[PDB]
Formats: sequence, C-alpha cells, structure tokens
Amino acid sequence: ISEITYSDGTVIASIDYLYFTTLAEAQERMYDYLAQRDNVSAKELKNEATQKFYRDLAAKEIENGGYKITTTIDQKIHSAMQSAVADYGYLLDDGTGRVEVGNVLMDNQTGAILGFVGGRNYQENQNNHAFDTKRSPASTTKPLLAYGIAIDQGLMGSETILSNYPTNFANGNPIMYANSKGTGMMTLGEALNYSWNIPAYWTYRMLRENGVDVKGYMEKMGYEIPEYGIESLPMGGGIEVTVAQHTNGYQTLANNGVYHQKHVISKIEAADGRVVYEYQDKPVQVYSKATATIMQGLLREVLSSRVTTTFKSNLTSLNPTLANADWIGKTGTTGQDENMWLMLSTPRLTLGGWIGHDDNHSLSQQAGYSNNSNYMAHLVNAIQQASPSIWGNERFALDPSVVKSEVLKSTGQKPGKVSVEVEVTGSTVTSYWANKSGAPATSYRFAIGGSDADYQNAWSSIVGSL
Amino acid sequence: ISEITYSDGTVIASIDYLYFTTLAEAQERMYDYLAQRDNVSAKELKNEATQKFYRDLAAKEIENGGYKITTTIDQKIHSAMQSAVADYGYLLDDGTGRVEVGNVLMDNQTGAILGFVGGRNYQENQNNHAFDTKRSPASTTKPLLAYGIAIDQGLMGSETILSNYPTNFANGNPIMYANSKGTGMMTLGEALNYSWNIPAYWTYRMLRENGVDVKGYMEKMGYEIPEYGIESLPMGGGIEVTVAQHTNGYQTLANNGVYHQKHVISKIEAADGRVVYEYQDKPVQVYSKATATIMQGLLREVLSSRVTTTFKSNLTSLNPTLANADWIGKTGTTGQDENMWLMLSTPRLTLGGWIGHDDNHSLSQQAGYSNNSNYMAHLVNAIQQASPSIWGNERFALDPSVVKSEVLKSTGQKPGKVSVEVEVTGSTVTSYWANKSGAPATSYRFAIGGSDADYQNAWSSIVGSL
Ligand SMILES: *[B-](O)(O)[C@@H](C)NC(=O)c1c(F)cccc1-c1ccccc1
Ligand SMILES: *[B-](O)(O)[C@@H](C)NC(=O)c1c(F)cccc1-c1ccccc1
Ligand SMILES: [Cl-]
Ligand SMILES: [Cl-]
Ligand SMILES: [Cl-]
Ligand SMILES: [Cl-]
Ligand SMILES: [Cl-]
Ligand SMILES: [Cl-]
Ligand SMILES: [Cl-]
Ligand SMILES: [Cl-]
Ligand SMILES: [Cl-]
Ligand SMILES: [Cl-]
Ligand SMILES: [Cl-]
Ligand SMILES: [Cl-]
Ligand SMILES: [Cl-]
Ligand SMILES: [Cl-]
Ligand SMILES: [Cl-]
Ligand SMILES: [Cl-]
Ligand SMILES: [Cl-]
Ligand SMILES: [Cl-]
Ligand SMILES: [Cl-]
Ligand SMILES: [Cl-]
Ligand SMILES: [Cl-]
Ligand SMILES: [Cl-]
Ligand SMILES: [Cl-]
Ligand SMILES: [Cl-]
Ligand SMILES: [Cl-]
Ligand SMILES: [Cl-]
Ligand SMILES: [Cl-]
Ligand SMILES: [Cl-]
Ligand SMILES: [Cl-]
Ligand SMILES: [Cl-]
Ligand SMILES: [Cl-]
Ligand SMILES: [Cl-]
Ligand SMILES: [Cl-]
Ligand SMILES: [Cl-]
Ligand SMILES: [Cl-]
Ligand SMILES: [Cl-]
Ligand SMILES: [Cl-]
Ligand SMILES: [Cl-]
Ligand SMILES: [Cl-]
Ligand code: NA
Ligand code: NA
Repeated sequence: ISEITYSDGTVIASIDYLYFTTLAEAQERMYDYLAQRDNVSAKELKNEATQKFYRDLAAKEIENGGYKITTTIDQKIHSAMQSAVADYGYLLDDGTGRVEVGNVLMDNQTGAILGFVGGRNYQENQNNHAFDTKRSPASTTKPLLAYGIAIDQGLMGSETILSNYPTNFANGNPIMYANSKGTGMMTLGEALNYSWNIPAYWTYRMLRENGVDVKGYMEKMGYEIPEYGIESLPMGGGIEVTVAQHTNGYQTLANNGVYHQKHVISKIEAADGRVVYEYQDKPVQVYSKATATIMQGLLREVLSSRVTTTFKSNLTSLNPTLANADWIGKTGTTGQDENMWLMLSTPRLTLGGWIGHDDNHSLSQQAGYSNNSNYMAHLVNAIQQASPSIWGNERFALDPSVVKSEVLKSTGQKPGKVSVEVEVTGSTVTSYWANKSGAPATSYRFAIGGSDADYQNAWSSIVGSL
Repeated sequence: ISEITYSDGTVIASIDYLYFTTLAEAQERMYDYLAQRDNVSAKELKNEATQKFYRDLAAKEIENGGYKITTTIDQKIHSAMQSAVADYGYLLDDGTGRVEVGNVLMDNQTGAILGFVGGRNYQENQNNHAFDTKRSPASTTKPLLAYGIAIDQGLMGSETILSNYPTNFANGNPIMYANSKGTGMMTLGEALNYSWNIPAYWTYRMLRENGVDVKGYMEKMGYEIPEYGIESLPMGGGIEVTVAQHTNGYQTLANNGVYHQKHVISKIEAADGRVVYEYQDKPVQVYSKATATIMQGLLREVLSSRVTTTFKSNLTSLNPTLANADWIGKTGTTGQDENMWLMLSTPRLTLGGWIGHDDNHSLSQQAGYSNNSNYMAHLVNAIQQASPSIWGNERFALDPSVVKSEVLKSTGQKPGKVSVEVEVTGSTVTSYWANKSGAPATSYRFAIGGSDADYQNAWSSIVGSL
C-alpha cells in the first residue's frame, strides 16, 4: 500500500485539498522518474499519446506500488490552519457574497511548505486557491519588481524622493490611486506605506530606460510574465500568479535575497527504500543582501504605519507577544477591488494570503484593509498556538555591506550646489544604499520621475525654505 | 455591624478602591443626614469646628451603627474589570515608565456606576484615578462644548463646512495640530475624525460672538470651569475633570441628550429599615434629542475611521460579535502627550478611560492611539464576558425631530446665487440639523471661521469647478 505522510512520518492517507495537492505533485515526480527509467527522450515525450500513457502509468504506479511519499507538511500546523479557516473564515464575508481564500505558509530558509489553506470548505467548493487559481498580485508586485530592483541596481536608496505629481499613462488616462490624481514629491517610505501608484510607475519607467534585465530577476524566482513593457506591471498589470508562487517571491526578500524553490514533496521512496525522487536545493542570490535587508526595513513600516492594513492592530489584541515578533509585509488591491492580497514574513517564515470571488466580481472597498487582515491575524495566532516557536523571535537587520549616506530630507541626495546656481542645505537624514558609493550629490532633477512643471513647483518650495 | 453591598445585596465588606470609594461617599451622605437630624443650619455648618465634629460623627456612626449601604456596583462586572487591569494593564506601558489608568462604567439611563478601575494596583499605588485625580480632558471636550452646543443652537449641521486654514491665537501663536499649521476647508465629520484644532477654535469663537450660554450647558452636566473666555477651551485648555465626571458628560450625549447625575450609592438604611438616604433621579434635557442623535452619528464615524484610535480593529479581533454592537466615541490627547483619553458608548452604557503619569511627565506619541485602545478593547471584552447582555444590541438612531437639508458638498449650504454675482451648483449631500428650517442658502462666507484670504482661495477653487 502506498502512503502519503507528513514531514515527521505520520501517515496522511493510503493510496480534501491536502490529499489531492500532494498526490498530484507526487504523480508528476513519478512521471519524470518512469520516463527516464524507460529511457524515453524529451523528444518522444512531446508525442501526445506517449505522454498520456506515461501520466496514466505514474498514477497507477503509486496506486498499486508500495511507495512512501514524504511531504513537507507539518501535521499540527496544517491542521491548525484548517480549523482557523473553519472557525474564522466567516470574518471574510463583507456583503458581496461568500468570499474565497487561499494561504501558503513557507519556511524562508528552505522553501518547504509547512501548511496551506485551499479554500473555505472543500465539501462545498473544490477549487484550490493556494496552488491552482491564478490572479493579479496587484501592488504586492511593487517591492519585487520596481523598488527592489531599482535599489539593487544602485538607482535609489531608502530615503530617495519620488514624484507623485499627476501624470498620464501612454494611452492618455490619468494614473489614479483610488480617487486621487496624485500629490507632490515623497519619500520611498511614504510611497510604500500608502501604496501610491505614480512613484512605482516612474520607477519601472526608469528601469526600462536604463535597460535593466528585469526579466532576469523575476525568472530566477520562478515567475512567468508574458510582456515586460506593460506600464502598470508594478501595479500587477500583465501578471497573474498562484498564492504558492507569489509566497516564493516574498520568501526571497525575507531570506536576505536568497531564493529557494517552493516544494511540498521532499522525497519518494519505493517499498524497499530506493529513493526515486528527492528535492534538490538550488539556492540563488536574486537580490544582494544589502538590497533585501534595506527592503525588510521598509516593509516593516508598511505594517506598523497601519495605512493599508489593520493587521498589526488585529494581532496586538489577539496575541500581544506574537505581535512583537519582527513582522514585515505588503498589501495589494486590484482595479475593481476584485483581488486583495496580504503577504507577511518574520525572519523564519512567510505567509501569503489572497481573497476574492471565483467569478471575479468585486469585493467591498474594505475587504483587504480590514476583513483579510483580521482573518490573517487569527491564522497566524492559530499557527503559533500549534507550534509556539515556529515564527521565531529573531529580528531582520541591515547587512554589513549596506552603504549609509547623509542626505537632504528634501532631495534625498547629498547637499551641494544646484542651478535653478544656488546653495542647497537643510535638514538631513540617513539613507541606505546597495551600491558602492551611496547617494549622489543633489542635482536639479533630484527625484525618480516628474515633469519640468513639477520640478519648478518642487524647487519653488525648497528654495523658499532656506 | 454595618455593611457595604453590591447592587444585588451581596456583602462587599463590614465596617482596595471599592471599599474606600463607597465608604467615603456613604460618609458624606451620613454627614448630610446627621446635620439635618440635629437641626444644624447650613449657616452653622460653615463653622469649621462644627463641620469637623459632624464629619467625625458620620464616620463613627457607620463604624458603630448597623447600617446597610447599597451601592450601584455590579459584583461580576466590577470583579471582571479588576482582573482585566491585573492581566492587561501591562499593555499600557509604552517606554515612559509605569503608566497609570482610570476607568468608569456607567448606565446611560440611570447614571449608576456599575464598576470602575481605580489604578494598576492599589497595593503599590493608592491614588484613585477614577474619582480623585483631575486632568485636562483634551479633545474629548470638543463634542460637548463646541460642536454639540453649536448644533443645538442651530448654527451648524452634520455636513456644515469649517475652516482649517492657518490662524493664530490671541497671543500670536499658531494654532497647531501635531506638526501641521492646518490645511483648507473641511466638513464637520473630517474635523471630528482627525480631531483637528482650528475648526473647534472657530466654533467656540462663534459661540462667544453670539453670546451663547455655554456655562448653562456645562453646569447642567455638573462640570466646574473657572473661565469661559479661554480660546482653547474646546481643546481642554482651562478645564480639569475626573474620569467619573467626564463619563457623565458622554452619558448625556449617549442618552439622547438627557443627563442623569452619576452615583455609586443608591440607598442607606438603618438596621431597622429606616431609609436615611436614597438617590433621587433628576433627569435634565441638556441637548435636544435632535442634537444628541446627530452627534451620535458623527462619533460613530470617529471610531470606524480609525484615524485617532485603533480601538475598533483591536475589538473586532478579540470579539467580532461585540465589535458589531453600535460603538461611538472620542479620543483626547493633551499638549505634551501628558494625558490620553478614550470615551466609548453603546446605547446602554458609557465607559470613560484616562491614562497618564501621576507626576504629569509625557507619555509616548502612540500611547493613546494604540496602547490605551488595545487595553480598553480587553476591558470591554472582559465586561461582556462577565455580563453577556450588558452592552446591548440596540442601535443609535436619528430622532424624528431632526431636519434634513439637501446641501452643496462644497459649501454645506443650499444651492443659490452668490457674489464673488455667480450661480453655485454642484454635488449635493444630506445634512442633519437640530433647528426648525434646516440649512440656510449658501452665502459668501459659507464656513465656520476663516479670513478674507482663505475665502478667496476657497471660492477660487469652487468656481474653477462649475
Ligand atoms: B495597489 O495598492 O494594490 C494598487 C495598484 N491598487 C489600487 O490603486 C486600487 C485599485 F486598483 C482599486 C481600488 C482601490 C485601490 C487602492 C489600493 C490600495 C490603496 C488605495 C487604493
Ligand atoms: B486633541 O485631539 O486631544 C488635541 C487638542 N490634541 C492635540 O492636538 C495634540 C497635542 F496637544 C499634543 C500631541 C498630539 C496631539 C494630537 C492629538 C490628536 C491628533 C493629532 C495630534
Ligand atoms: Cl486540490
Ligand atoms: Cl486540507
Ligand atoms: Cl512498469
Ligand atoms: Cl509533521
Ligand atoms: Cl503625462
Ligand atoms: Cl526585462
Ligand atoms: Cl508565475
Ligand atoms: Cl521587453
Ligand atoms: Cl498598463
Ligand atoms: Cl513539490
Ligand atoms: Cl520495492
Ligand atoms: Cl550579497
Ligand atoms: Cl506596530
Ligand atoms: Cl463567485
Ligand atoms: Cl537594522
Ligand atoms: Cl555621507
Ligand atoms: Cl557605486
Ligand atoms: Cl527618473
Ligand atoms: Cl512640464
Ligand atoms: Cl480609593
Ligand atoms: Cl476595587
Ligand atoms: Cl448621635
Ligand atoms: Cl451585583
Ligand atoms: Cl490670526
Ligand atoms: Cl458662557
Ligand atoms: Cl468638573
Ligand atoms: Cl465669560
Ligand atoms: Cl488658550
Ligand atoms: Cl453617590
Ligand atoms: Cl436601627
Ligand atoms: Cl428634545
Ligand atoms: Cl468599524
Ligand atoms: Cl487600525
Ligand atoms: Cl509618575
Ligand atoms: Cl439613524
Ligand atoms: Cl432641503
Ligand atoms: Cl430654525
Ligand atoms: Cl463663523
Ligand atoms: Cl485675509
Ligand atoms: Na494595497
Ligand atoms: Na485625540
């Protein structure tokens, strides 16, 4: 009799979401192994009939063999997550009909998946919202694809200034943030905490203009994106992802820039002990340690500022000791309020969460800000109750390689002469950089993005202050 | 043997904060009764020696008599509040030393005090922060003394516009809100939700100019204020109050404008049943029902907007069903962050809370926003656990007498002709009023407060939009 087991060896079942997800993945590994065993070339595997036979063969082999499939799943934690969604899933319902949900809990140092939530109730709806449904990640794309890469390329630091002045897409439409056509200049921290859109637009524009290999970074983390020229890419335009894959992106940032490929199967052995498959770790430095650690600091403030999510307030009430762990994260909300995301990490673990409707109708305005945050606070509390040390008490900290520059608050660059020729001084602040030399001297166009009129307005204001 | 009892007759003690507070109040009632018994005039009671004798006589009479003193205190609820401060009082500590606390829970329909928190731990510090310490109520003065009275006088409604443009006190200092010198025009709701200062300044100025009997309202609720001409009175300047007295103010608003005097003693009987004192209710309509109910609606949004307090987020996590009760309230923060207040009501109950330091040193910036909110969410949860129906599931609702006016969003008054002679139309909204005829036609100076330059700026903007 073949068996699927938890990480510690307890049998899940002989051969709900856990059964089918792990069985499906084991059937794929078995497929690759039987093909290679029988000396079938990848050429011959392009034949549709041959492929179909091998897929069926893999399924029957597990069915009738006596294999032991070891999963990465932690019995107590996964069982805690099930009870949490059973007991607290109703908190998601926001007056737009039953709300669906998916979550993935991943170890930051290995990529192993310790538990997940497939949906509200398998018995009523089988869709797997953790591994199967693909949806836009919205503003949770920003740290990975815009700001993270720009920092990594030495094109901004932690206190760099960006334009949030009104501007239009190529098609002529205003770039909107809810009902605001934008404001003025702002720090990277303010842009992240509020999730403003115009600054991310300008950052990704800067990457395109500089010919940065953005695709290089994203493909190293396993993302598939068809068109890298989309202006709204940092807003989640032109990208769709599963919760499991997107959790792998935040794993990379949390693990000091080092990607480990997500997995739910660690090993498959035959009855006699022959190892027919075993996960092989292939760590990749996607972002520098300086970059990753600088981003951890910015995402810490995203949660603490409580601007786009009530999560920390929800958690501090439920479990004040756990709220004092070093949480960082990012929210996302798509165009018609169709998808809400919240991604969370501590130094040890990352937990991705999505909510939305199977038929893509809109959620309420507050679904992501309040309901999902509350539900996810209950989820993290439940996981901690089942495994008290799992989140850990370590802090994220800046890597030694980070470069610290004294910069003007107003410009985000070093004090100096500028022609408007004028002497620019004032309040200064420490800015973190991931390059060699740190921040440049202040120049006239000091910010990421902005038009001529924007800068006149901006400088009018700075000069008025010396 | 004399005894002090809970409301249901269970003995508290024969003759901690509960013992001494109720004993002190009973000694005062006994003093009045023995004086009148012995035919001593209020004249003779001005003699210091006579007074001293009667005070001592009152104390011994209780000591040696066999009186039964019935208190308003609910044993299960008060005992729940004690355990809550014991277990969760540490949540107040914010890195400025041990934080002290006081709370009072009052029935809105009677003024009876059902339980209270005197401090963190009587055994370590005896000061009674519920009944003895007087402190400025800060911005929690605004609803009672500025906006409530203005609405009551027919000088604003729910969507009236107020100036938050920069302006100075008489002494020449800018009116500040944290680090902001102010912005532009805003609705009453926005002014309340953010707790801006300039709008309250202008409202109280308008009351002074109109010669409104403000002292009439405040003295009907038992407040003692020495100087009504203080410009910062709505910000808590020139007023100090106990938590018990200030809770009585919010009782009045919550009870549809009807004040009932706070009390902890309901009756004192002699051993043979003679009633020597009994609370006599003297209800007073301080604000119209229209006014009170219009204010309830505005204070509901104060909590839901989560701008000055995390309370609703803290509560929704701890106890989602209880968070769905109809909570309204207001925060306060004094000048050097020396005192933080949060006052809460449902239709049945009001709970006042203060935190601060006995020697008046500053709290942290976030003490009121986060720590006190979290602690007070635990406190209300504990009270509900001890007495499941006590908060109630009723909603606050506008009184039938409220007048509803269709008004321009931009001006908060009815559409019409104005000279800048121009035709003013645009988006409209419903505004609630407590007078006969509702909102006036739009006039040039449409807002509460503002200078000539402010209005030019304001009208520039409105006219630019038709
Ligand atoms: B991002 O923060 O998810 C960003 C791209 N989302 C939005 O701008 C957005 C919509 F597309 C639709 C509705 C609301 C919002 C939004 C999200 C977050 C903060 C403000 C507004
Ligand atoms: B009121 O909201 O308590 C108001 C009078 N308080 C303040 O303006 C105030 C201080 F006097 C000192 C420190 C902070 C604040 C404050 C309070 C509430 C919101 C913003 C700023
Ligand atoms: Cl499945
Ligand atoms: Cl499952
Ligand atoms: Cl075979
Ligand atoms: Cl396990
Ligand atoms: Cl443009
Ligand atoms: Cl690219
Ligand atoms: Cl992908
Ligand atoms: Cl491209
Ligand atoms: Cl686009
Ligand atoms: Cl796998
Ligand atoms: Cl075998
Ligand atoms: Cl590195
Ligand atoms: Cl926080
Ligand atoms: Cl659906
Ligand atoms: Cl650090
Ligand atoms: Cl430097
Ligand atoms: Cl460099
Ligand atoms: Cl740029
Ligand atoms: Cl321009
Ligand atoms: Cl006392
Ligand atoms: Cl007590
Ligand atoms: Cl006597
Ligand atoms: Cl009782
Ligand atoms: Cl002035
Ligand atoms: Cl007066
Ligand atoms: Cl008083
Ligand atoms: Cl006066
Ligand atoms: Cl003053
Ligand atoms: Cl009394
Ligand atoms: Cl007697
Ligand atoms: Cl009335
Ligand atoms: Cl709310
Ligand atoms: Cl919050
Ligand atoms: Cl002190
Ligand atoms: Cl109503
Ligand atoms: Cl009307
Ligand atoms: Cl009238
Ligand atoms: Cl006025
Ligand atoms: Cl003027
Ligand atoms: Na968002
Ligand atoms: Na306040």
